[PDB]
Amino acid sequence: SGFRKMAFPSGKVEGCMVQVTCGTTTLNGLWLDDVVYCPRHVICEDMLNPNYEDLLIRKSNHNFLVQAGNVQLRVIGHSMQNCVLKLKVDTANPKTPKYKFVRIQPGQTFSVLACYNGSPSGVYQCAMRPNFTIKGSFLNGSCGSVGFNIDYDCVSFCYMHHMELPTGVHAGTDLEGNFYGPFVDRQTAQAAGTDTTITVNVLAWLYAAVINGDRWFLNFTTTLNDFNLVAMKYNYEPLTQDHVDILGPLSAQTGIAVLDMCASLKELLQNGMNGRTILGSALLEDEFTPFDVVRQCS
Amino acid sequence: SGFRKMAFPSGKVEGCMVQVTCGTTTLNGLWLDDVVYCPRHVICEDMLNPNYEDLLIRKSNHNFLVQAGNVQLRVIGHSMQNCVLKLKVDTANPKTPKYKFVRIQPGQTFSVLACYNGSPSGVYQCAMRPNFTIKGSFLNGSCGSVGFNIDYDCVSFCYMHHMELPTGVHAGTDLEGNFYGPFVDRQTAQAAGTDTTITVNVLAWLYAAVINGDRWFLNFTTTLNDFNLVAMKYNYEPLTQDHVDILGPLSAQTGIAVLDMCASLKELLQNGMNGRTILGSALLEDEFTPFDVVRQCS
Ligand SMILES: Cc1scnc1COc1cc(Cl)cc(-c2cc(-c3c[nH]c(=O)[nH]c3=O)cn(-c3cccnc3)c2=O)c1
Ligand SMILES: Cc1scnc1COc1cc(Cl)cc(-c2cc(-c3c[nH]c(=O)[nH]c3=O)cn(-c3cccnc3)c2=O)c1
Repeated sequence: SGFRKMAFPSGKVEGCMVQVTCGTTTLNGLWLDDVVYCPRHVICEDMLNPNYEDLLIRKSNHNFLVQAGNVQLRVIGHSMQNCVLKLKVDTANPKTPKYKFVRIQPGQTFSVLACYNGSPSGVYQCAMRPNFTIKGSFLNGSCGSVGFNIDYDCVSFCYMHHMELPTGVHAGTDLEGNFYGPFVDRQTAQAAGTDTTITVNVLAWLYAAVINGDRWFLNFTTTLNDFNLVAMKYNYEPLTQDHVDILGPLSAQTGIAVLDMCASLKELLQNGMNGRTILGSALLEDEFTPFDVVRQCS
Repeated sequence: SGFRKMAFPSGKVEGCMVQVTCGTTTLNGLWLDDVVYCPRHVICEDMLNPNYEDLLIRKSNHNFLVQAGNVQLRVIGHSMQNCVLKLKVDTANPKTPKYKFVRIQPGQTFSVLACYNGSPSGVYQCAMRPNFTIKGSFLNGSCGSVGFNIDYDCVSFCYMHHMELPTGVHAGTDLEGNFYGPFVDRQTAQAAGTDTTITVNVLAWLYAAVINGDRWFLNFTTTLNDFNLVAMKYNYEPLTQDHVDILGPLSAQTGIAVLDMCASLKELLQNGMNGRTILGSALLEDEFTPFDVVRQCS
């Protein structure tokens, strides 16, 4: 019983964080096999309008200092892929877990291991927003921290932190260096664009609430089309038959039809929560996927 | 920028979780040096009214099966301390971190590594409630999961999970086996007693909100005594000069006097939040200590 924002155990990722220093810039890197991955702005004052190609040409292998705890790595190769720097080192990380690199979809969640100077300081869960930002918790020095999921023994790396926008939300790349969203690694104004609420995740959280005994919001039914009208009015993502199918296991376990749950959600959107709480929250929570609910309620 | 419920990196504790089996009961244990710690109800059907002394007498060392991943440990000793069982094994955990056993005070926070069958499944932060329960996230099989803090390289173990009460909140012990609160390890009705809100933690979170740009709730001043009148009316812990002194660093960094912040809090208690949010929450959050705020805002 109980429902919490739960991160994955971070041990397997803790073993791969290192510090990367270039000139006087220092940030975090990810050491997997014999490759270290970090944001290419480690090579930047220059960040206002950088020519990354030109700046990397002034660099040689020995200009990159890589420290794994108290262990110094020997950099024997370096290349740029999209917005990540890849540093070939002479040693394979003995702590390399089984892993993959994944580009997650908006709405999916992942655990963030926040790191400074190559040392982990905290773990927390968050979601890729529909507008490809994340609402993280990061201070200067946190660049190169990574987000991940764990399936059995395999770590799926999906996020490397690059930037805090002036609005205070965060932007980064997948581990091949492609930004999520329209962002570029330059210190210049950048619009994120309208965000929306992750509808399928809010429904999954209503199912979690029912599983936990919070039932007051159950009431009617609706149509996929009728609901999507109300979704649009309150800046919720449109619900698709694909989303309905993903909620099937929770619908089967609770006995509540998905469109019945949509009808509950519609009444909460149209009438507010009335000072009451659901799973300890006075707002509709959208950062639990259907998988997160099943994991934590299974 | 940003503020999140952040757990400690769990790696150092992941290395100490094992599975403990007795008869057909299986739960989690904590392997530190050559000792494994687990809830004594592993030796219990019997849980309605157990004579733990009598039940442990029927047991011998070889009745306790201890599995560390795929490694079997040899149990060479066993004893009961308060409500924990201590199993002497033949091998010292090579992964034992530097550690201590601590009994935390109500209001303090810790990270919980939720585990099943000796395998970690998730990490999250929570607080010891004033009434010595915790509002965790635990399913059957989670007993023996532990809560901890980390200071530099030292793990301070403060909590081992034993019980879910019928109200759905959770009860457990320190690592010497003394329950927090009035609870006993028996499946019989048990009152937790009135809880209250952790006042000093709510203030610390208001300072975090100011540090992050959420300033709308700043307004007046008050007296320690006047505020405590309002604290009592809304079931908040009384504020002491000790609490004021602990908030000093945040008061100094923000330039906001503690009693000025108390006056803001008083107006939020007396008028509600008016549909607005603070750090993304529509309720006053009390599970961040002043230390948690400084760590995450430093
Ligand atoms: C988009 C707009 S518009 C006006 N301004 C911006 C922000 O523009 C950028 C662009 C780039 Cl390319 C990088 C950065 C950035 C760099 C570092 C950094 C630099 N050096 C270093 O040694 N270590 C580091 O960590 C840290 N953080 C940072 C701070 C707080 C939270 N999260 C990240 C950053 O945002 C910002
Ligand atoms: C106080 C009152 S009044 C009416 N009822 C209660 C609850 O009474 C107790 C007493 C004791 Cl001594 C123990 C328990 C308990 C045991 C186990 C358990 C048992 N076996 C095993 O092999 N593995 C396990 O995990 C698990 N969970 C549990 C479940 C969900 C979340 N968290 C914990 C438990 O609560 C309950």
